[PDB]
Amino acid sequence: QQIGTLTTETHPPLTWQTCTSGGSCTTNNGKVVLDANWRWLHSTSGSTNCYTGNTWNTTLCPDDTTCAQNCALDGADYEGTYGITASGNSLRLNFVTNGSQKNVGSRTYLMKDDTHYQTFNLLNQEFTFDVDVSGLPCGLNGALYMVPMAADGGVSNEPNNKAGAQYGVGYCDSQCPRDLKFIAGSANVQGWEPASNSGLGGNGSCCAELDIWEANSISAALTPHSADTVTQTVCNGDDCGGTYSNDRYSGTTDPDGCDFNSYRQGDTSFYGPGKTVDTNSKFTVVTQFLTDSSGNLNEIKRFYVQNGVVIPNSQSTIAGISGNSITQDYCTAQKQVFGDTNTWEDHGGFQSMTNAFKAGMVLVMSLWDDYYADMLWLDSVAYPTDADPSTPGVARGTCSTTSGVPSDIESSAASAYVIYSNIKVGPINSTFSGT
Ligand SMILES: OC[C@H]1O[C@@H](O[C@H]2[C@H](O)[C@@H](O)[C@H](O)O[C@@H]2CO)[C@H](O)[C@@H](O)[C@@H]1O
Ligand SMILES: *[C@@H]1O[C@H](CO)[C@@H](O)[C@H](O)[C@H]1NC(C)=O
Ligand SMILES: *[C@@H]1O[C@H](CO)[C@@H](O)[C@H](O)[C@H]1NC(C)=O
Ligand SMILES: *[C@H]1O[C@H](CO)[C@@H](O)[C@H](O)[C@@H]1O
Ligand SMILES: [Mg+2]
Ligand SMILES: [Mg+2]
Repeated sequence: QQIGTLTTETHPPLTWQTCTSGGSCTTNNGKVVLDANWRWLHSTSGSTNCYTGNTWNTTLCPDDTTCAQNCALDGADYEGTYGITASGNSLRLNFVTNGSQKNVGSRTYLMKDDTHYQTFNLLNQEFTFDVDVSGLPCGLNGALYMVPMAADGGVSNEPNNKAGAQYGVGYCDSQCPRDLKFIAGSANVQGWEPASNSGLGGNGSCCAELDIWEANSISAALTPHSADTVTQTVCNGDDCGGTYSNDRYSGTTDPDGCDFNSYRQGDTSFYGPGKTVDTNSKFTVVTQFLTDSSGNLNEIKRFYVQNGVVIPNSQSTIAGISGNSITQDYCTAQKQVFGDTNTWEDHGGFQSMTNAFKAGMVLVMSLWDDYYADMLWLDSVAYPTDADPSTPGVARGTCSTTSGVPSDIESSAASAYVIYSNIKVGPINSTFSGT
């Protein structure tokens, strides 16, 4: 994609902290950038749309390459159009914004400078942030996560990609998404078809994915996802696997991940409104990436801090699945007991995530509803909706099986929002303390 020049692109500021072993921290003045899919895409010679609604202009975009040559991503009105406001240490994303057009959700990335994403290798480190999820009902997901996107947005070896990180180009994840308009410096117009549960193009954008945080006020999940190749690869149609494929597990990535949702793991009193981690108020989320003696990831721990109290992650209470952290033993046990295919292990598990960190992870902060499964996998009394909650792994939250339909919640929860704040990174136990 080209650089549009009709609207200035100014990245809102967001500062975050790097901490020493002793708990002393210094500030980094970063910025955030909106993902390219949300932007205006128009001709390089004027305001004619290359895409709008869910269809492409086939004169400007007769194939993937010509489309990339002809089409420019332009600047974003962060607050006015997308309901994104970044001030000091805080980033707020609103669910619905009624500007000239209705906008739903957003996906943003943390930048190092105006043309490069910040990258993170968190091995032997922890990532910590504060979050307000009190305004997120059933069906919404305030996600904070990491994917090994190219730091420059792909520009270095993609001749038709001038827009790059500056315009939020380069996304990939463990679902191998085919709804992306641009992938690896080409458009995705070839094979494009409108789809109600997303449109979808001929190709998808695959990579490993570390879902540090996927949550609303009801349920939360922590989920690493492996991949054969940890950085971006391009897949072809149904061979992609993932959410938009006829065989979900036929691709090169792990679309399910090794998840820890306290409720799914049998503790229904731990996370939620009025619960131990009380989602009616702000709290701190600490995620630690522990290694073996060879420097390979072998454990992900989680702590919360609320009201100055340090709260360890809840124990899994499911018979056959013990502990309160993500480890080799936990993942093997959980997939066996829940009867879920262990694509996590198949695509390299902890070694894959180790290599993803070594490649360098970009921080993603998003707010979304789920046109595929209504977020039921996160927060439903049963997923799939016809399964027995008596079966371990079926229940994930307290939301009804009819909850989270986009057309419903985009009206009924239009005021929903999430706030991420006070991001801190450093050695183990450097970013938090309390009773
Ligand atoms: O694609 C939707 C959603 O799937 C999540 O994996 C689910 C999986 O769909 C289900 O079959 C299994 O029983 O539970 C897992 C964990 O909830 C995946 O973790 C998400 O990233 C993804 O958005
Ligand atoms: C598609 O783009 C061409 C070339 O700019 C333009 O002439 C035409 O009006 C566009 N089509 C639509 C439906 O906007
Ligand atoms: C970090 O703090 C946790 C919680 O108190 C503790 O279990 C762990 O031993 C500590 N690790 C280090 C390296 O201090
Ligand atoms: C479009 O169709 C899909 C099924 O193909 C539905 O899930 C969605 O609600 C919409 O009607
Ligand atoms: Mg293509
Ligand atoms: Mg509440």
